[PDB]
Formats: sequence, structure tokens, C-alpha cells
Amino acid sequence: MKPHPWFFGKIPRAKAEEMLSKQRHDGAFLIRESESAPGDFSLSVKFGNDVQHFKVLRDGAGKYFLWVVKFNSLNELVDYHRSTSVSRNQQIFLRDIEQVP
Ligand SMILES: CNC(=O)[C@H]1[C@H](C(=O)N[C@H](C(=O)N[C@@H](CC(N)=O)C(N)=O)C(C)C)[C@H]1c1ccc(OP(=O)(O)O)cc1
Repeated sequence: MKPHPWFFGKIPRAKAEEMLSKQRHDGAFLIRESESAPGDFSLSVKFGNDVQHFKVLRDGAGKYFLWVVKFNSLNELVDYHRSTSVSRNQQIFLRDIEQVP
């Protein structure tokens, strides 16, 4: 197995922006522990010359979600959005960031 190159843990929202703005592919993303919602997570995605942010929401059942579809894990939420757009207004598919070993 191998660890997921998308979990950055505790990193400021603005830092996620600086990092993702340097990626070249739209969809480059990362999950970070929320700064406005301590104890939760946020998803930051590169799209054009901007970095969009999404709240990773939770329900009383412990599920994770962005919109209506609910997932049992962060991993499944992430993977689902590699083939279905994370945005309703735009077609944005998640793709791992390019990192040099
Ligand atoms: C300045 N405020 C924002 O960044 C708006 C961001 C937002 O609304 N994003 C759009 C959106 O419509 N999000 C939906 C879906 C979602 N799950 O975020 C929503 N607001 O419920 C998205 C299409 C770019 C919502 C946001 C606010 C905080 C946040 O966590 P954090 O950055 O850690 O403080 C993550 C996202």
C-alpha cells in the first residue's frame, strides 16, 4: 500500500492556496484540517488562476459529503470526485498534485 498524497493535515487555508496555485493541472487538490471549523476538514482545488475551497460536511451518522451524495469515508469522497465534478457550476475533477520525490 501507499499513503495518499492529498492529506496535508494542519496547513493554513492561504498556504494551501499558495501551494495549489503553483500546480499546473486544474483539479490538483488537497484535504486540510479546517481553519474556520476546527475538528473538521476542507478541500482546496486548483481551477484556472484560482483555488476553490469546499467544506467537508458531516451528519449525525458520521458520513462525509460536499453536496447531497454522502460517503462513509474521506477516501471514498475524494475518489468519487475524480470522475464526478466537485462543482455544480463547473466541471472540476480531482487529480493528485504533481510532487517531486
Ligand atoms: C470565503 N468562503 C469560502 O471559501 C466559501 C466556500 C464556498 O462556498 N465554496 C463553493 C461552494 O458552493 N461550496 C458549497 C459546497 C461545500 N461543501 O463547500 C457550500 N458552500 O456549501 C465552491 C463551489 C467553490 C465556503 C468555505 C468556507 C470555509 C471553508 O473552510 P475553511 O477554508 O477551512 O475555513 C471552506 C469553504
